[PDB]
Amino acid sequence: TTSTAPPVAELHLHIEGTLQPELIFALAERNGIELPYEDIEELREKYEFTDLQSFLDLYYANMAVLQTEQDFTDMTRAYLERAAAGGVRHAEIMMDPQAHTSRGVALETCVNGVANALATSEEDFGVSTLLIAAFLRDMSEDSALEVLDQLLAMHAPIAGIGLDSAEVGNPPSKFERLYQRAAEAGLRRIAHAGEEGPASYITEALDVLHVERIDHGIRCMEDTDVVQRLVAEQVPLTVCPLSNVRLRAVDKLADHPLPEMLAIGLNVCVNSDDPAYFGGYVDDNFEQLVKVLEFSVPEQATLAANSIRSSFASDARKAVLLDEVTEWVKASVTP
Ligand SMILES: Nc1ncnc2[nH]cnc12
Ligand SMILES: [Zn+2]
Repeated sequence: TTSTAPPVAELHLHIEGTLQPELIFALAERNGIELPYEDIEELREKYEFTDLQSFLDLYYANMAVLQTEQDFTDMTRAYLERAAAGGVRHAEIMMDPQAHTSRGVALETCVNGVANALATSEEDFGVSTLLIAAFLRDMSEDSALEVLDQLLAMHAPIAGIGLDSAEVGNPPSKFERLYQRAAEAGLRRIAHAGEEGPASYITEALDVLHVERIDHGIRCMEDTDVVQRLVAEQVPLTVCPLSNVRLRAVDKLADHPLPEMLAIGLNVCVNSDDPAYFGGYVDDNFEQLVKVLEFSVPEQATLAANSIRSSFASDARKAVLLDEVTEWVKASVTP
């Protein structure tokens, strides 16, 4: 038996969702920004969410303290540091370029800020990293295409493209052009689907957008033969247990489909999504899965190895990490 988390890769994580209330107040201070909260207690008080939207509102509001390159670097390093301590061996990190350019902050600023933290991640924290630019699905495709163009032109260190923000009423198909652009640019593809959006949206992301893994995807359980294709094709599903609970997509953690999804062969893995908003990082997600859903060591290991096989890391990086989960299991079961 073990109480430690396994060596994993986090494939579903928003860097802006990594922003802890302490850092928010610190960056506000450094930028001489007045916050709409008397104290940091009044802030934490605002973390009871009702749906995806109520969360996004805070999520976007908090980004206001991110002004300088240093701000982005600091935020990224604070996550890489905490992620490492929690067992994260490889991190594929999302970022919402538009959520900053819409505030007058240059692409140069937000991209450089993060990248500079990432370019040194293996050395400083022992974490392999990929940068994924995610696009706000509730803004136009045309503006997403223009931002993509600028990322390309400036040679931004992005490995792939993502799709998030308010899902319902904003189908994957809306960004077909965008993803055709990305693919011909050699960019890898992921997209949020099946969080609050229907199983239909998953098929759309797979067929119209040609994504390489589905983010969330829990609503796939509503359609037998969508579930069927997922299983058949081993499409990676980046599940976020605590996220789904705190956003009310799932009532209680005890009600989460993850166990069933694993049992039926869906290629699922565990992610913290927006760690500073849902009260826990990946290792916290694991802890709760064990504590509440009685996940075994071998089960946890399976989840870990999925996350590695599903990553866009080198086969070499996967191999050594895979061997690591094998060691963890052997060290972690009762004699
Ligand atoms: N989990 C999530 N779903 C949709 N949009 C998001 N933006 C940040 N995190 C998100
Ligand atoms: Zn997400």
